[PDB]
Amino acid sequence: LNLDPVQLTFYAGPNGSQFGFSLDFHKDSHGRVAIVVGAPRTLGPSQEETGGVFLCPWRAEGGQCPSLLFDLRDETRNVGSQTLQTFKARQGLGASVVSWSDVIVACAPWQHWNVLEKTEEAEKTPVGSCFLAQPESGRRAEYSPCRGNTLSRIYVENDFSWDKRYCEAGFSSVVTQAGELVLGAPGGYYFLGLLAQAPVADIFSSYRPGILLWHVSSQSLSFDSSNPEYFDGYWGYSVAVGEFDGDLNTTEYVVGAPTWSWTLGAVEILDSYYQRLHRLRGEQMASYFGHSVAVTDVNGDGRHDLLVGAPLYMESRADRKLAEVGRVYLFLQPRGPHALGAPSLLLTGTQLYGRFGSAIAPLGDLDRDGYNDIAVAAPYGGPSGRGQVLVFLGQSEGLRSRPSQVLDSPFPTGSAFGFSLRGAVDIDDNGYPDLIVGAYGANQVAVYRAQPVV
Amino acid sequence: GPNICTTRGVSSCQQCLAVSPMCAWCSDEALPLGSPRCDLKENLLKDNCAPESIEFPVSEARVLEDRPLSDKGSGDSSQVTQVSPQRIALRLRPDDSKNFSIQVRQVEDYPVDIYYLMDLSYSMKDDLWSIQNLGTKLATQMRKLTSNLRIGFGAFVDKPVSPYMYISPPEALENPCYDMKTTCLPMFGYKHVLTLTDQVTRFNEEVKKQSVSRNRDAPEGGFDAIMQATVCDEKIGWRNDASHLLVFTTDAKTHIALDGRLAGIVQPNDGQCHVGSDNHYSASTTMDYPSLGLMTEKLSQKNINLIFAVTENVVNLYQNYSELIPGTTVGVLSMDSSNVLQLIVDAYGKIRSKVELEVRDLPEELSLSFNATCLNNEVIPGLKSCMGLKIGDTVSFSIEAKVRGCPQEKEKSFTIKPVGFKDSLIVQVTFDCDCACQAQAEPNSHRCNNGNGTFECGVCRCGPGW
Amino acid sequence: DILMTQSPSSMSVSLGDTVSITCHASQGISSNIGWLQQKPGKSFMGLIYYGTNLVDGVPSRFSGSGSGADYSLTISSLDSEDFADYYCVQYAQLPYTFGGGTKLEIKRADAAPTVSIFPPSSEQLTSGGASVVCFLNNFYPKDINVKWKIDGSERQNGVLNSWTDQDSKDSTYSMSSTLTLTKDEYERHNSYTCEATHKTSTSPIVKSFNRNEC
Amino acid sequence: EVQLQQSGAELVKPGASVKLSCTASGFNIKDTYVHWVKQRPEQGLEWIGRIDPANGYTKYDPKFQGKATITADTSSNTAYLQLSSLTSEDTAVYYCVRPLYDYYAMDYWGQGTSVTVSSAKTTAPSVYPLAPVCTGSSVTLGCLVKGYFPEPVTLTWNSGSLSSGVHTFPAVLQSDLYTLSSSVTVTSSTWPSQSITCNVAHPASSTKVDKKIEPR
Ligand SMILES: *[C@@H]1O[C@H](CO)[C@@H](O[C@@H]2O[C@H](CO)[C@@H](O[C@@H]3O[C@H](CO[C@H]4O[C@H](CO)[C@@H](O)[C@H](O)[C@@H]4O)[C@@H](O)[C@H](O[C@H]4O[C@H](CO)[C@@H](O)[C@H](O)[C@@H]4O)[C@@H]3O)[C@H](O)[C@H]2NC(C)=O)[C@H](O)[C@H]1NC(C)=O
Ligand SMILES: *[C@@H]1O[C@H](CO)[C@@H](O[C@@H]2O[C@H](CO)[C@@H](O)[C@H](O)[C@H]2NC(C)=O)[C@H](O)[C@H]1NC(C)=O
Ligand SMILES: N=C(N)c1ccc(N2CCN(C3CCN(CC(=O)O)CC3)CC2)cc1
Ligand SMILES: *[C@@H]1O[C@H](CO)[C@@H](O)[C@H](O)[C@H]1NC(C)=O
Ligand SMILES: [Ca+2]
Ligand SMILES: [Ca+2]
Ligand SMILES: [Ca+2]
Ligand SMILES: [Ca+2]
Ligand SMILES: [Mn+2]
Ligand SMILES: [Mn+2]
Ligand SMILES: [Mn+2]
Repeated sequence: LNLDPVQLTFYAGPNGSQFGFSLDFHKDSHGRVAIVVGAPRTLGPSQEETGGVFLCPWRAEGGQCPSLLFDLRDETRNVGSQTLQTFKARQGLGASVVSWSDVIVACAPWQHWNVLEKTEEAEKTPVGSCFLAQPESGRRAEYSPCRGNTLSRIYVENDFSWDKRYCEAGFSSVVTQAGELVLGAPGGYYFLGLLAQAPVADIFSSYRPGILLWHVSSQSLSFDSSNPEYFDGYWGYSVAVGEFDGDLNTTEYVVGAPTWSWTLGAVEILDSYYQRLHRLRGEQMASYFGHSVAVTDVNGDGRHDLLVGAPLYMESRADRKLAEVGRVYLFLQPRGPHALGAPSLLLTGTQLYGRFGSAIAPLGDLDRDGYNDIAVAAPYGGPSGRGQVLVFLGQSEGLRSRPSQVLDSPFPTGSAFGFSLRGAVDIDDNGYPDLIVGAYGANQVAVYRAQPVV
Repeated sequence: GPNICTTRGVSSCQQCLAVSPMCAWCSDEALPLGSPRCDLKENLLKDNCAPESIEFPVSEARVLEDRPLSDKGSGDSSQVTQVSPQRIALRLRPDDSKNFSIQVRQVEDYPVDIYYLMDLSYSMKDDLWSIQNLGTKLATQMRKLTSNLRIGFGAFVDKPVSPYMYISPPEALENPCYDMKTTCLPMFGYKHVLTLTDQVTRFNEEVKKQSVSRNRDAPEGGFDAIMQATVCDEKIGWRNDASHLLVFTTDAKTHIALDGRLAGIVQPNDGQCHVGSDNHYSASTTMDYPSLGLMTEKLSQKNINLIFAVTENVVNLYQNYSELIPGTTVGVLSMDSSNVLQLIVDAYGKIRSKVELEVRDLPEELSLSFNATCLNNEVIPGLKSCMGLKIGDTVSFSIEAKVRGCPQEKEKSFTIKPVGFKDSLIVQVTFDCDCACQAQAEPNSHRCNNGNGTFECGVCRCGPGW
Repeated sequence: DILMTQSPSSMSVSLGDTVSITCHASQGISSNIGWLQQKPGKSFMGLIYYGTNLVDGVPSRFSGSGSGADYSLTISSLDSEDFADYYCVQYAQLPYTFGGGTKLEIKRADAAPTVSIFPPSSEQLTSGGASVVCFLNNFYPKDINVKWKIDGSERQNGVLNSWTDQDSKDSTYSMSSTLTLTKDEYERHNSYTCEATHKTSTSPIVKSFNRNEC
Repeated sequence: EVQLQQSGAELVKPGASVKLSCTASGFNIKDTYVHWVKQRPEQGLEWIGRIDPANGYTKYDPKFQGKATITADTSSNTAYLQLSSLTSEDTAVYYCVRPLYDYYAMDYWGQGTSVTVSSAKTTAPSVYPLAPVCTGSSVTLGCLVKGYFPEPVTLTWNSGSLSSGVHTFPAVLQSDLYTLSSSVTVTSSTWPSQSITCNVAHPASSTKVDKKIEPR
């Protein structure tokens, strides 16, 4: 409703860097808000794409940002009569970024890994990896829970059970308020998908450079399965956290599996031991139900509600014809120990191929009426196909069915405006939560400041 | 007695005709002051109205093109008639309706294009062996249905990129099956092999030289290949006037839009041709898999009948996709494609067993209604489609157009075309709302309030500005 | 296999000293080395891993260094608890191999041993055996040589030696040598002597007795 | 907290077999590699092998191929080391080891399990008094404990009374049997003025003999 679409702020990265692929707000130890930006195709030392991360100080004028530096060199360790290898070429550092406390977590889902032993090998595969930074102190750490030293022959013998070679850990990411990092790895267990969790504190204290293979004892990984319903489900394509079991001491995980059960798609709510509490099934095959998930209490009863994006949902229209427009599903959490019922509200895109619901960002309470609100992206929506972000306001019965405000892309065609979103943080300290929108196609980020309601 | 024509008390000839389709206007001078000029045509002549001064348009419908339906689709440079009539002139006065018919025939001996698009991942090795004579075998059976058959071949595996592709050791790139005791081709996304041709032994010999490759994950990149086989018109060689059968064979799941992100591919599919002189899909490693919606758009655009010929372990999957892509056919393929011949023949029959009318560019103010006559002269009201047809059969539809009021533009045209068909019925509509006498109006007539009005159709009208 | 040559075998040092133990591999192991500690009569504790990284709980006065095939363990300001055995281990290649070990001992002023010889007891002789015992108590350094002589002539067969660890009180060492003969053979001779050779004297410390006579 | 708790000391005969255990405490045994190391006074430390309890795959030093057999049961959270066709040279202390962080390191150690291979039967010691020969200001007595098996033995003077100025030397293996000695030093005015006794206990054969030192 009250985001200012006239005076925007623009941050920009190098051409072709995909600056703005991912982003988040970052508060330093003094509470000063900055913007961390991932640029997964930033050039490295060898003039080769490796990705990169930028930490943008808040300025109304915006502009260029300094780099948040990470080691981009390939590593090699000869130990235990084996040879460990990391490969950072085209690893996509900054394909996801998230901030917790005064720490930044930036991931490279497509970092490859291999282990050589004489003539055999583990196979060169994208286990993925995450880089952690404490900007103020300069502390650095890494986390790559899918790295292993098992040779190829062994996997073949055991029918590829517990095969974490293609995890792509960090594909998606989130951090609990308690400081537990949770990574989505959609390629885990031969593309079933898995989650990897570990306290940030333990990642730092257990990490040392040059080791490449080390234990994080406090970590917890999800489980493999023989059920074909999970095969190629990309469990962990998206991830989020919230409170859904009525126990405030426990933190529940929300996991998106957009190709679950032969591309039907699904979203699951689990406890911290990866035990399934609920499962939301997709409505339409190939709609990619679970591409994005969002957790926020929209109707002000103190109970977290669930939003799920299916950006490729085909709406039914006249003459038995279908139109790909995308759809968002709202699930209100019921009072006490009960299952999430049918959706409370269905929001459906309008523009053909607009991909409405590709991203869903909690905005907090934008208009300050006591109800939290959201922003939904249609990165190729709008009458021009340049992209749109639609704001929906909370209310006692859930969300409004019509948007209170629509943000048209200020960038050219192909910018993918709205592919990444983040809200619920007051960056200019005016008492209103603001919205940052990534447009990696244009290598830029737009900041929308919330203003007093008119 | 009085009627809606007189009791409405109209002011002009145009307003008179707008009352009801039965109303007529008398532009005669010698007409009593008390007698209305807007009445039934019978009542006007009854009141000694000059027949020439009577304005009374009648909604009609006359054919302009009415070629006879062809008995054979063979021969000719596509002078084949599938729809009749091909063009009609439609005239409608306000709030009136006229009716017309249309005949549609599934013409016998119509040319056919069959492009064989084949999964050549490792499990399809034995499938290649069994179709080595498919070209000639398929030629023999299709000869019973058509005298103009063309066939072609294309193959796919998956996007040649990690993690779908094995990328270590270096040997694995030249030979993905190195760690086994055989050789297979380097991985390829989609490659066109044989342009549609009537020389069927070209199919046999090309197939005999084909071989499989090997990739990591069960879902394959067949939808990339369907898109390219559809939009690369000139390369695949689809003919303008022919049935287009795209035979998609596979024994596995398939990749769909937004899967590509696991290979670091986020660029949406642009639905354009990207097969060059090397006959390989060059955007395989840089462009995402196509969506069902985009696939549907292009299949429809190019009149391609997609056939999902898949194994029993995935028939349910592709049957469900088929429901999301109207016009698509599914058949059960054996584990070695040994039955693919009969599968194609049955599919071709099923494809030509339906006639479904479609309307293009219908004006807002026009509404249509349909009565189908399928089988033996059995009318079916409120239906614009027929099923269970055989080659050579003919069906007909009774159509009625109802116009609401009168539109600004007095001449428009729309189309009635069966789905997948070449021919169509063009309906040229004309909205007869005006009167002929208006073309000879007298502006600033000295009969109308000292030049303050216009005299038309035998009455005075307030001029412009008043 | 990779040979791990650890040096020195032992060193005499005091509290607060800054000492350094070294380890040489037969080939490059690229920091794939660990350092271990074993306090007297107890199990092992990890000090260093991957050449320089301190194990959790280890004091910062410990530190590892080196590269290629030469590495070092350093202890700044020795504590009373640091006097123990230290081993290096490489895990660059299977099988894992260990260093010979290094024992840190308490340094002190030299001290000559207190020698004491003891003829066979009456009980043992009546049973058919005969053991002459020779105690060498409280001396420093640890290096000492005992020599048995029967009728002046050296005897090497049937000798049994035993040493104690560095004493907790005076930080000295002690040794027990026992010459066992048969009853019959013990009586073939008269003079029984044990000679102690220590760096605290050029002349060997001699103690002896004569059978029958007393 | 990470603790490796091994089984008690074993006492077996040659040609037989034994199976040591290593139970994880405060963590899952399945987390890391578990190694086994052999220690002897002369030969020093030797690496036997490792096991990954998550799958049961093992590696061995070719020296121990045949005798050593490492296994693991994730249920009881325990790792095992089986030794077969035992020999005198298998007499050693065996430790189970795991890494802290580094996958290949050797950081946490069990307390160690003592193994002793011998054909010796349970034999009681022979305690002999050691009085000096027929002068100075300081006198030194002794006590010889000979030919006992197995270890250990507790030696005290005057029943723990006289403790200071004593040197009980480590036992030594003399032909399948153990031999031990102990000396004590006091002033000349103490002995033979005051009675000095050598108390030796051998709980194995359950014998507590005591010999009073008498002059010559
Ligand atoms: C291709 O597309 C088809 C059509 O959608 C899919 O088939 C459906 O699959 C779903 C999921 O397995 C089925 O769901 C269940 O319906 C049951 C009741 O169904 C009856 O009515 C149909 C009508 O034709 C009968 O044919 C059928 O025999 C039944 O008698 C419920 O009992 C089920 O409930 C339980 O499971 C669900 C989770 O699935 C829980 O949430 C519930 O609480 C409960 O425990 C379930 O709702 C559906 O029936 C199927 N329809 C048909 C017509 O078969 C294929 O799966 C799909 N295949 C692929 C590969 O995509
Ligand atoms: C489709 O068929 C219906 C009959 O079911 C036609 O409607 C009838 O038309 C006659 C005119 O002769 C009327 O007398 C009937 O009252 C109508 N019945 C209805 C409307 O239920 C209709 O005209 C046909 N449409 C076309 C386009 O042929
Ligand atoms: N339950 C689990 N985690 C699990 C689930 C599934 C698997 N996979 C087993 C291997 N499958 C291959 C076989 C060879 N083909 C070659 C080709 O088509 O070119 C590609 C597909 C894929 C599925 C493994 C493990
Ligand atoms: C219009 O409808 C009438 C009534 O059924 C019918 O007689 C006439 O043939 C129809 N017109 C055409 C062109 O078929
Ligand atoms: Ca909870
Ligand atoms: Ca709520
Ligand atoms: Ca609000
Ligand atoms: Ca603000
Ligand atoms: Mn396959
Ligand atoms: Mn096959
Ligand atoms: Mn595949």
